Amino acid sequence: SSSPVMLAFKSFQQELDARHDKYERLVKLSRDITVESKRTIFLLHRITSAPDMEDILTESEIKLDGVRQKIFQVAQELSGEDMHQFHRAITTGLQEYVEAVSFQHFIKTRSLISMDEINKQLIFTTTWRLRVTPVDYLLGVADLTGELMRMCINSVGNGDIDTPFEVSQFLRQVYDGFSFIGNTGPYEVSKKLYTLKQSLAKVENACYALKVRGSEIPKHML
Amino acid sequence: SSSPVMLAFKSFQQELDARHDKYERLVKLSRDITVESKRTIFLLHRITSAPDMEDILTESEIKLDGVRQKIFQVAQELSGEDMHQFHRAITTGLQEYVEAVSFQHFIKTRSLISMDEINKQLIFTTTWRLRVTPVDYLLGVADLTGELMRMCINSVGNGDIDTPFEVSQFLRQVYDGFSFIGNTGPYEVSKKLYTLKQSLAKVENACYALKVRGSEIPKHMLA
Amino acid sequence: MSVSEIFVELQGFLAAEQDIREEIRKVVQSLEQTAREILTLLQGVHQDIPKRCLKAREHFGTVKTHLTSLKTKFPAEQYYRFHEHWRFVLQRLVFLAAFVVYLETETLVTREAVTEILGIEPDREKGFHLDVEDYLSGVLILASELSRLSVNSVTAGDYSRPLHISTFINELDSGFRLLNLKNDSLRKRYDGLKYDVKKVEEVVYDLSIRGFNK
Amino acid sequence: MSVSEIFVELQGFLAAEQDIREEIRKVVQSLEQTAREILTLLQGVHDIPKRCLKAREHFGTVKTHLTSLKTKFPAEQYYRFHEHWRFVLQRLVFLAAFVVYLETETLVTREAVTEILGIEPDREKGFHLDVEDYLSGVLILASELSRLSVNSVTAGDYSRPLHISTFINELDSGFRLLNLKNDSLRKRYDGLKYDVKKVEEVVYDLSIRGFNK
Amino acid sequence: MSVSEIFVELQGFLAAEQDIREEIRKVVQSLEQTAREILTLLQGVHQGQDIPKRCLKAREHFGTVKTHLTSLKTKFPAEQYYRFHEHWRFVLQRLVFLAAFVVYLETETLVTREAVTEILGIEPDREKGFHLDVEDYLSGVLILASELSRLSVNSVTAGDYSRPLHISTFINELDSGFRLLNLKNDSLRKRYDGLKYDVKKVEEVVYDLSIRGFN
Amino acid sequence: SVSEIFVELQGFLAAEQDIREEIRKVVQSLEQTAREILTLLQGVHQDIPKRCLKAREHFGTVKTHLTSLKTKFPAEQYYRFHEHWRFVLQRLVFLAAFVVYLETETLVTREAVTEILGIEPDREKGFHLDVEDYLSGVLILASELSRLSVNSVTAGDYSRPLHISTFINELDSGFRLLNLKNDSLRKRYDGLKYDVKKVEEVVYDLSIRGFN
Amino acid sequence: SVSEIFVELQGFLAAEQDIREEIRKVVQSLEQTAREILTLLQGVHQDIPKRCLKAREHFGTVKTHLTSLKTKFPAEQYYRFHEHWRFVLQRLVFLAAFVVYLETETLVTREAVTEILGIEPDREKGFHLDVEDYLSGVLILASELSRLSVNSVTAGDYSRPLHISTFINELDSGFRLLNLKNDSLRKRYDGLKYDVKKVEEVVYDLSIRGFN
Amino acid sequence: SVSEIFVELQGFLAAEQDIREEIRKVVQSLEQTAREILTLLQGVHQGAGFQDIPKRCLKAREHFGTVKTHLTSLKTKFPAEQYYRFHEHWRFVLQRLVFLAAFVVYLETETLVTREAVTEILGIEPDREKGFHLDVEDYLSGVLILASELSRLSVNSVTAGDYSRPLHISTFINELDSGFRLLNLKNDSLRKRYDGLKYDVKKVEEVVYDLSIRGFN
Repeated sequence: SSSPVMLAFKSFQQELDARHDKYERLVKLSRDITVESKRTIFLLHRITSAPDMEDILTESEIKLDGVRQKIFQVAQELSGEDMHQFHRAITTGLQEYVEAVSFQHFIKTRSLISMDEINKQLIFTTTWRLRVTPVDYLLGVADLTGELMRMCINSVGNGDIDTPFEVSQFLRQVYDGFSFIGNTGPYEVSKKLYTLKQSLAKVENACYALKVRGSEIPKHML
Repeated sequence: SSSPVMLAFKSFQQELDARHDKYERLVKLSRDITVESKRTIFLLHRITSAPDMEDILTESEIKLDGVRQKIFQVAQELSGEDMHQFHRAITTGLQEYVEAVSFQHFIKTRSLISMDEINKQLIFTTTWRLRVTPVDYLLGVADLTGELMRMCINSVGNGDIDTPFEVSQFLRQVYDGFSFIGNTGPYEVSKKLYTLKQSLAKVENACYALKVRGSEIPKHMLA
Repeated sequence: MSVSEIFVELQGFLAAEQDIREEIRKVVQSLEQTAREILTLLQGVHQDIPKRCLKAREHFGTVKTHLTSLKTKFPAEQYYRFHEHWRFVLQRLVFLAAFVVYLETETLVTREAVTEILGIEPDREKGFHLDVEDYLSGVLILASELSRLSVNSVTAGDYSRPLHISTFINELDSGFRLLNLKNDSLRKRYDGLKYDVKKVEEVVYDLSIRGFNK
Repeated sequence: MSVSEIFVELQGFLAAEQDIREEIRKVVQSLEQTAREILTLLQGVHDIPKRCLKAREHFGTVKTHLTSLKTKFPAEQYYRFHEHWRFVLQRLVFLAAFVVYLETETLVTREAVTEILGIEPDREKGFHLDVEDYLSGVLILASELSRLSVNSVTAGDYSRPLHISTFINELDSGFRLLNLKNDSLRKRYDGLKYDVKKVEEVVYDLSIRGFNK
Repeated sequence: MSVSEIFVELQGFLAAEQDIREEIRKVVQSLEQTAREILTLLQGVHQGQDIPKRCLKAREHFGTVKTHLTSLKTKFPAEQYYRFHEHWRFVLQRLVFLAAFVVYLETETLVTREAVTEILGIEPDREKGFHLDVEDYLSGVLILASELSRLSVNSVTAGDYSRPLHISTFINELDSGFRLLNLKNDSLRKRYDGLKYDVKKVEEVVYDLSIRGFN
Repeated sequence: SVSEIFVELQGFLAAEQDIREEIRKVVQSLEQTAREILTLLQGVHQDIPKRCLKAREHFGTVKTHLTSLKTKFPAEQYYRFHEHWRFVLQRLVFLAAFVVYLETETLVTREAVTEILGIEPDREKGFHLDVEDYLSGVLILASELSRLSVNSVTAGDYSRPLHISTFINELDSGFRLLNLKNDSLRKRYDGLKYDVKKVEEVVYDLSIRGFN
Repeated sequence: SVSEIFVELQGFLAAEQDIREEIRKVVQSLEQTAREILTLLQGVHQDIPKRCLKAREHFGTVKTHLTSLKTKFPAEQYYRFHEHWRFVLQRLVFLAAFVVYLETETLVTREAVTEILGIEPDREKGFHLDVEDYLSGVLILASELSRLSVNSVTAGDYSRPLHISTFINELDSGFRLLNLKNDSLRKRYDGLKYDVKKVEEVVYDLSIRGFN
Repeated sequence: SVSEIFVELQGFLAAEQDIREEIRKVVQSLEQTAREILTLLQGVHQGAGFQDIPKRCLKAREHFGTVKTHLTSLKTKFPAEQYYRFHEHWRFVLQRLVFLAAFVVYLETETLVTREAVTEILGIEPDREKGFHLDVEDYLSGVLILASELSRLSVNSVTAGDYSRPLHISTFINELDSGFRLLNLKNDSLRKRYDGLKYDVKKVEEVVYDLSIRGFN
């Protein structure tokens, strides 16, 4: 009852309880990170070559700072803990963040932000730090492709005849990358591969339509 | 950029964002309710008819108060809202609570706490209320049966020879009830009926073993 | 208590809810009948607009009485217990109303306007409400109908229609882009709006290139 | 960078991790070989001190093998690769615990298990024993011991079942103190009640045939 | 014809078959009601209890079923009585089970498919109302088997060390009978894979009794 | 008795399995013939009347294979073995309808389809054509005719596309008349809108270029 | 050419489907015979030697059905059509082993099993007995022998149970000597522990009551 | 005796595990070489600038030489009968290599490569010799994969100004569709995969249409 075995299992119960509490805390942090990252994405989708592209962009950078602050807390919550141990609790959140910053970066620079470039921003001092796993990164970029096809079709809609082709190129590259990796990668990633093919097709088909229409000199008027 | 249409969709953005925020808040509340209810269940499983049964029981009642407090917050979060609209966000939590208080009640009284008896405790003033739905109640009681089979086998282990039969009886009743509903009930209830059969079988088999052992004339001894 | 007592009450509640579901299903089947009839009337350019709009609004009366009939089939404050069982039809109706209102005025119907057309209470008045999400869905359906309409218009020589539809639908797009959506039915349907907008934009291009700079 | 630079780098990390998995798999296969050998030794009843001795001898093979494993992966990336040895690690915790029970008739401490296996306690930076893996090993023990109480009574060793009874009833009380997530550990815990039940039954049979004493 | 005429005609036919569909739904519903009445009744047997009376009451309810079915005997065309099989299946299999269970509690014998149909008001293979699919019958019989293993255990619990013996004999006869058959239906073969567990269970009860001198 | 009646049951089960055997064979030959007809008509994607005539004569071996199927089971147990020929039956409806369209640009009646296939109308006795099966074959027809429209324009025939548009719209509105409960069927209907839109866009493509 | 080589392919595919047909028939007859043998041996739960002899003579029609299967396909493509007889093969191993146990209370060797079955050993040429299939049949044997133990005690034979215990333990330790790759196989092995425990408990049940 | 039976069995299982591991290493190598040949053709779709199709095909055939030696090394290694054993593992690297090879032959000659020609390219034994073989199922799967790649290429080639290729691709893919129409397909994965070919056909026909209504033979 106060026996040695019972003492052991009490320290076990306290230890576990502590770990599960930390896990739950991280899960709430991760949900919040996910929601705010997706909101950032929705915002960025508001850009339309129109003037406010700058303001929008700036505002997104504000939101992302906020998200990073959440991430900061996660880093604190994890100090003195083994990295991947609590990973299942935050992976989704991280992935969403990856989708967000990368989307933003593509909007600004037409390039793919690297894993290390993303981590660079996840260092905080007063000094804590968090690193996105290559797999978090991979999944997040996969989703990024869907947001990009969304942007391509959107632009076609509002008269843009440049953007679509830029996206088609970037997406052809990313697809070739995932095909390079192939089955030397985690199951999750291969799951992505199909939806990835879907997106690529939609964009190449958009650009094809543009090429066909725009190459036409009509000889019959109305 | 501020035509009638853009203004409309601005207010839409507001209403939506607001109710997604409320949904998320409720989801955290519900996760917390679930975890604390489950912990209460684990605690109650510590009872062994030994002396401390009272202390344990009291402590569980303390935890449940805490759980109800978070339920209280849920009630507040829902006032001025249509009941079932946010239900998907809290159902699990409620179910777990149902599983908990009912388990506790069975430990104290050997009876099944009714839905209304449950809702009675979910009224808070200084006024807000929350009512568990017939299906929250049903699912929670279904889970309750699993916790009860756990209790039955546990007691047998402790050389308890009364409890097992009480549980076998209560479970035969609850099973007959679910069989009385059946197809006239939600899919999620029918999903449970299988695991329910599993539990009943394990308890009836426990009680069968007890009856057979306890009713033998060992015509051969070892000391 | 009594376990048998409890489960008898519950089998009760459940049998009751099942009855409510079947009543609501009868009324809803009637409403789908009417909605299909209305849509048939409104097409159309697929053209005395005021006339067909008129007949349609006449059928909307059948709709009114039917929805007032529905109100009596279930507990008023348990709307969302049974929401899913008319959500689809309600959206189709929002769509039809919006479509009538468009063909006439070339404007987007307001929610309160749609409620008044259907025989329903605004959000401020206790009663049968129109969920914001069901509204939005109806509007998306409209947008789809309208891209189709722009194409068939150009086929019928009505070369002015596509440009009006263009302004309207581009406006809608800007609106929806303001929303933050969960991953639900509404987001799924919204995802098609961009394609509707694209189709219309294409038609407009074809026209401008073929001697129509307006 | 460019898309290709990043993606080739990624093919890199992944190829590497795959290599680590293969190496860890070789070492682990060796460890399963050894663990099965040990169990075989401890299961002649399926004389005790001698067999405990031989077993502890094999545990040396175990020690060198786990030190070998430490060198196959990044020390601080334990939980990147945890899943790939946790099963074997649990089987080993179980074996150790079993040896110490047959000797001392008590429950092996965690730190004790670590030092038997050639592993660092939680305070010392290095290859640790996850509390959950330790617990799983203990549950395995309990199962082995209910079986053992039955086979003991078969072999005329009527005293064994009562010692096992005290031990396993205390284990049960211990575990009941834990609050478990719905995971592997809870699933296995859910068998403990059945092991306890079996032993209780044996004890009853004995007392009712005059034993007792 | 014009597309439109073809389709209004089709609307006619679909309306008709929907009247049939709704009729069947109402009837299946009624039969599910009568079923779980006969059940709530028959499952108060594991806790010894009363039998011959329960069987009588049960046969009354089977009378209810018999009229409910004999009312549709003429209503619809034949060919249609095999149509919505995947709906009245469950109810039918369960009623076959219940009936076989009553006949067992009465005589400790397996009721013939013919006898079952006659009890439920179902038409034999040639008359044209409703029919008892062979496979449906067999499913009800397997359900019987499971109920009987459960009853073996529970009856021992209640001091009846006689019944388990008979039940064991019976369930073994079932197992052999089934081994005669080659079962191509998927669901039915999966369900037969449970019969082996019923057999083992009952044999174990008979063993537990035999070894403590009760046989 | 237990063993007695399980032996009896064995008899019945063997019987049923043999019926399923026969039916399987017939349906196999029928799927073959259907593939051949399908090939003939598919060739339309350039003398059509000859193609349609050759199809119609293959439907002879169809008629015979069906009078043969009718003797592999007791007629009244139709819906019992329905699922074994469902697919083929639907494809056949499709093919028949396809032929009729290529001949007359109209929609074949369900009864006309039975007469082509060599089965009995609803009012008669024996082998019937499910309303569902008919409508399915029709939807397949539609998705095939949108394709035909496109290839037609590729072939220089700027007339068909318009007829196909009108026609598929008449189909769509007919379907709007119906309340669809069958799940697979409603599912297939959800695909008709893509065909409609396709043919309509083809026609637009012709109009803004000055063909009409 | 495209059509040339597609016609060629058609030829090959028809060939394969015929091979699968033949194999299916043979495996059908074989499953029947296996059910009959299984019935003979089952009726055990007492003239066991007569039973075992009768089984052994049914294995004659087995040997012939297998020499027949050997001629429905080219031997080297064994693992190509493996899946079609897997089940039957395993059951047969089981039955053979069962007989041998009833005769000698020992475990038949894989090679002996091929002998009773009329197939060729690994070293020979033709039809072989997969190591996996053998082990599967053995596990089925075990779960059947735990049942035999129970019914044996019901029958007054208090000797078998002990032999069966020792034996199934020898099986368990043999298995633990193995690294199991095959997934279905490892899965089935996870079921052996329940048989072990069962027989051990039977023996305990006898000991506390004074039998040894 | 039971112990003896089992140590013997441990021997046999060790052997077949050596086979299993060999095959795993080889399949891995072949996935590498595939990865690369796929990398040689990434950009045929963007087809801007030079685009050395013929060069790409040459290098591709070099890599196929790599595959040929890697496979011809195992030609004798294990017993026959065993070369049909772990099918569900080498199956997809095999299908993908059939696809790639068929694709190279198409870019070269606009013709479908025969199953015989493919096997010879990959270093695979014909139906009778001992070694690894090319299932007609597998071949056909590679050919369907080819079809999809070719519809994608039709679209992308139009995007890049090549209004000629789409025509040929359409003819070809129609020949494939008819050929398949000859067959009765029992294999379920293969049948499901054939259900995509209809999509490919419609896509390509639509491209040929989009061109035709704006003036191209």
